[PDB]
Amino acid sequence: TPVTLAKVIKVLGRTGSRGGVTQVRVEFLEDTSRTIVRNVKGPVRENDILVLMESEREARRLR
Amino acid sequence: AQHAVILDQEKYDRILKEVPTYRYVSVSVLVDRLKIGGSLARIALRHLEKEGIIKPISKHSKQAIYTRAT
Amino acid sequence: GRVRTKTVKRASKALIERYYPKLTLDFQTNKRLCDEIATIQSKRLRNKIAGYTTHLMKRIQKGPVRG
Amino acid sequence: PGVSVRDVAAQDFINAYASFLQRQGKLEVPGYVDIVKTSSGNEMPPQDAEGWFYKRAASVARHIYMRKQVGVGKLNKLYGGAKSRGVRPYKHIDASGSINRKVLQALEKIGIVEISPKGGRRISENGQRDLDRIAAQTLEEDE
Amino acid sequence: AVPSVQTFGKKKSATAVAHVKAGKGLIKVNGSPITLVEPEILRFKVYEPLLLVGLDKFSNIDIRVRVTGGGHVSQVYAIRQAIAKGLVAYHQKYVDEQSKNELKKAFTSYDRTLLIADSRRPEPKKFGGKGARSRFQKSYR
Amino acid sequence: FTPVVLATPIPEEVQQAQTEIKLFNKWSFEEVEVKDASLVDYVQVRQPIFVAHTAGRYANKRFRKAQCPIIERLTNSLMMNGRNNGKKLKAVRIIKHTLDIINVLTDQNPIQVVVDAITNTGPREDTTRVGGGGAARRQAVDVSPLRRVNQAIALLTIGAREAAFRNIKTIAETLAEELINAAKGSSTSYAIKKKDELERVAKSNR
Amino acid sequence: PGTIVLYAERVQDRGLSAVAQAESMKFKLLNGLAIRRAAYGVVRYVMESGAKGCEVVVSGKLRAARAKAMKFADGFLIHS
Amino acid sequence: VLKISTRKTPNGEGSKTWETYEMRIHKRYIDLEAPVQIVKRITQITIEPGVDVEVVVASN
Amino acid sequence: SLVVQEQGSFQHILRLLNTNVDGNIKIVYALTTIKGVGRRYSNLVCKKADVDLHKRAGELTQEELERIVQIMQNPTHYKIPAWFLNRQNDITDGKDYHTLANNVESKLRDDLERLKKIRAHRGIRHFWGLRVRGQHTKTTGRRRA
RNA sequence: CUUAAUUGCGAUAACGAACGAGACCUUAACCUACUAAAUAGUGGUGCUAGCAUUUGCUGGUUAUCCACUUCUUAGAGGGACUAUCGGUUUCAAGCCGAUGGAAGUUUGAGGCAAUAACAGGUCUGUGAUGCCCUUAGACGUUCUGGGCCGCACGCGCGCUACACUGACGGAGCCAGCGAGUCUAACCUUGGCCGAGAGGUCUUGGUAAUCUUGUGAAACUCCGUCGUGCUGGGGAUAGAGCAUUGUAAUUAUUGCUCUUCAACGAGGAAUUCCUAGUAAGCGCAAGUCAUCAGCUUGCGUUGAUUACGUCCCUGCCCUUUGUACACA
Repeated sequence: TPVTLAKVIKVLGRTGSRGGVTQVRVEFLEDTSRTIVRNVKGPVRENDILVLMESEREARRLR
Repeated sequence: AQHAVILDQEKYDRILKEVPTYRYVSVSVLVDRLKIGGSLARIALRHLEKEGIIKPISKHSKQAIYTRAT
Repeated sequence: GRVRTKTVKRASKALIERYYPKLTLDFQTNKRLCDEIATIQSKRLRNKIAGYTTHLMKRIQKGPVRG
Repeated sequence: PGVSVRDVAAQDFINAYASFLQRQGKLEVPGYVDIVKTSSGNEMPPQDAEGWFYKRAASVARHIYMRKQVGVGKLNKLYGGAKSRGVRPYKHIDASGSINRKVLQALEKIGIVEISPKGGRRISENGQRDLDRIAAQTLEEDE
Repeated sequence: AVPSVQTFGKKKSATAVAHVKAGKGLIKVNGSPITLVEPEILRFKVYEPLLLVGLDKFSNIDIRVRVTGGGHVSQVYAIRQAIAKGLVAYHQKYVDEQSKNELKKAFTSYDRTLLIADSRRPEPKKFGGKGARSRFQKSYR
Repeated sequence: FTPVVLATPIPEEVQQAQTEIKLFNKWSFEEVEVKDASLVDYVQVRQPIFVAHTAGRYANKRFRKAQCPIIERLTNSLMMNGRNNGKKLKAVRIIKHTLDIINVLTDQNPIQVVVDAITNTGPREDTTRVGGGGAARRQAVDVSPLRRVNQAIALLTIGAREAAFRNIKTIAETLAEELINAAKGSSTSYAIKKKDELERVAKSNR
Repeated sequence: PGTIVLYAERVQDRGLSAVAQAESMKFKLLNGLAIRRAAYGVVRYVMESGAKGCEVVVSGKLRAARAKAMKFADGFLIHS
Repeated sequence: VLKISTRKTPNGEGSKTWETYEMRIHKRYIDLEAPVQIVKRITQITIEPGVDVEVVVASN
Repeated sequence: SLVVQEQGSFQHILRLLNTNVDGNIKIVYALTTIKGVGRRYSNLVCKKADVDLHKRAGELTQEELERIVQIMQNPTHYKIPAWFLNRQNDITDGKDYHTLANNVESKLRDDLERLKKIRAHRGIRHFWGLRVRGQHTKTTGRRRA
């Protein structure tokens, strides 16, 4: 099982069905310079390392 | 009520086997060992705690953790 | 949320056109400044007013003042 | 360095001083400790048995020498708990003061406390000696 | 007279008055030490200040603490903020300014309102409940 | 420790593990190492709280709640459940006997066991309800380091309340059981339970 | 008998004084005035007085048998 | 402070809203040691409509 | 401070006071699982016969249990005035009596029947299956008897 | 585009003004400054002691006195301004972080809170009373008591334990909003006896003073029990000691003693709520003869979770339809 820890670097607006999600763009420390777009859940700020269970994945606005 | 509500000396013996070499040994923990109830297990660890075996780092109502004789 | 009302806004802009050769970029001093030149009644509004010019004038000397 | 009285070990001091009431034999009792529960709110009895009658007397002498004077009316409010009448809400209803009166009234016949003028019960000079005397023994187990 | 820098400490609605004069260094509350105030755990919580510095500067001053009214727990934060503000007051009245400088820098690098002021207090209960915003269970019909 | 003898008899024992190292009620707070990514700041362990009480003023700020001690979040989630949905003194003393069991079992730093009990105990991805077609099917998303600590201490208290409920098992016993079962994945705490199925979906719905 | 003093003075311009005008206005309507003529007269009376804000909400029927609200206010009338 | 808290609307219906028409009495004091001239002058002159003074002669 | 073991003559469900007394509990609150022998009335019997509140049930002598019989049933004999009884001031001539186990059941239904023969709301509406101690049940009452 | 807000900037076929809002009134915060205060309190000192008996540790005499104004009191004043800097936006209103500070969500926060609509509520506070009925055989009223207090079935308003973060014992023994008699019985202490309650013997207070430091619960200390319709809840019922009151039953409550109800975590559902907030909790009161489980608040102890969006509800607003105006 390949675990990835990506540190947040930019925010692109908070989405959410009820308004509890954000369109966040991160960049894992594992071979930096590669910024993959994903989504977060709770309180987020740039420079926060995530615990996403995937390397290649991406979703748009949540409704 | 069923098992460990009375005294019957027999229990007290297999218990003198629970107190020593035990890292975590307290009043109601040896009561879960099916042997004795938390009633008489109280004055039991107050006559064997003065001996040294169980080391008291706690001491209030209900909760009171004991260490092994080391 | 903090954004002062209209009453005070209009008052202070007029002070810049009739007191520019003076007017300090400090509020703790511009406090007693607005106390003698104009007539007020509110203690709370009094502070928002003086803290307004310290704010305005400071960024006034930014060059182009179309306001 | 020395010592006072408020610098004493809380509850282990009030337990050793009640055992002193029964000892000297200077308690004088008409007989009623067992049948009552010192409160119109108290429901269950003690897990101590021989006591709470002399424990009650030792505690009153404490808040007598630490302040001015006290009686039993202040103790009916000071020892008044909340009585739950089932699902019907609690209440700070005065406990019972029958004990409280014959408590320090018998400690008067001996010379542990005295009768304060105007109101309350003051502490006599023979009382100060005996009260700071038990403080000495509980401190001989301390410093 | 006796040279004592009288100060105080409180929270929500309690009362405490601590003194810091030039004596044999103690902490007696009507004649009792801070090492017997209880409730056992909050006893170690009140020593905390006299730990990051040490009861070394408390070996030359008589502390006179007293508390009444309010609450038992409300008196916890009361007795400690009364003697903490009282010692920094003896360093402005009988001690030098640069010493009291790294003294208050040792309190704000931990921050526990020892000398600062807590601005939290009960709100205006509404005409519908027991608390503030609290509104009765409106089940409509 | 430089000898201190004046008027009031301050036990030199209490001044020992206090006038030097302001740790816990005799618990080495110093040292400790980060065994996971980030967690720094959102996880304290730099403010040596002697007791389990403090002047809590962190909920008045979004991320200042993260800069709050991690040991305080534990007794905060412990001071609840109807009967004691308030009153901290309760959970505070019983929380002492808990890390004292861990003191005898593997010793270490009491705060070191709680570090692993938040690293692989705080849900990596929480499932939320999002739309697709036919009906509304749930979907999880990457959780931030703050929602790993937050959502952790929340489930950790649910498995400890049902552990000292209907069971002869005491509080400090069930609270130690919670930190110890959180050694690094025992699959016994109620916390790991709900998190295990958050990964179940954070796989067949990625 | 002997400890009571019953005085009497003048009325401070009942123009700006709404309480004193309401007195004679109480019987001005019970005298035989009207509706739009009656209330418009008592208002223009406080206008020559030099008042800031004057409001007089008349609640009743106007030969329509419907008692609605009529705004007989003019000037600078605030509510704060 | 004497605050009479009554139900807002005087009839008994509507929603949940309570009123508290409040009024407080101020009490100052002037402890002196004067004669009867300047003292019986304090109770006769310098009086505002709806004002009284609690004067008690001697100190026993 | 003393561990208590003693002997091993503990008998499950021991009988005394004309009732099937239950065991596996402390002597003091063990007798309190019977209708007649009061919670605090059984408490009186323990101390007033020589029994500690630290002890339990499973040993003791049959001799102590005998005076326990003559004490609860006979109050006017052994120290049990009238306030300690649930039937004080008696109902004949200035004396007193308490209902002990197989005595409460009897006086219960029997004293209420003599008051039903005088024709009174008390026992007559308890006989109809309704309220008697005075209360409002215009709202509640969804289970019944 | 921003704000609790038409707060307002900004933008322009509009210009500049009026009300609501804001501001303001109101409370508590920070007030080692002021009037100073023993009707609040702190300390030293004449005078008596406990324990030091070699620094002192601590009560006492609302005149033994002097001193402060810190604790407390409360009028006059003072203060705070996103103000200080950097990022971000047209280099806008602003935003945000860090700051010290008493305080950076009006500071928290209440009272006011435009015009209008309702055929909202009250003819039952209204001696406001239109229209109406009634007056010797009264719909005004009075006497006895019920009915207002009579319940297969029920919504809704709180509560309760169900246990062990719990049941009990003494013990550590902390409040604020309080609130109290004249030709009289309202706060009633100190008290002797007493199961609670009370009989009986009295003074003090007409009020920061006397009552009474609300000595409350909460919670802590070391113990008793041990998940059992059990000692969990004291049901339910009955003899009994007394207060109010002409009189207590269908009884008003305190409480002594006996017995011991569904309930094993609450059905599809669904309320309050973003910090001294939720919730736990009592006091005096409003109530008021006794009786309140209701409500004012207030002190008291004190969480968790997003800081976003319009998903479900309540409302607002243009693009737009109209064949609707009792909408």
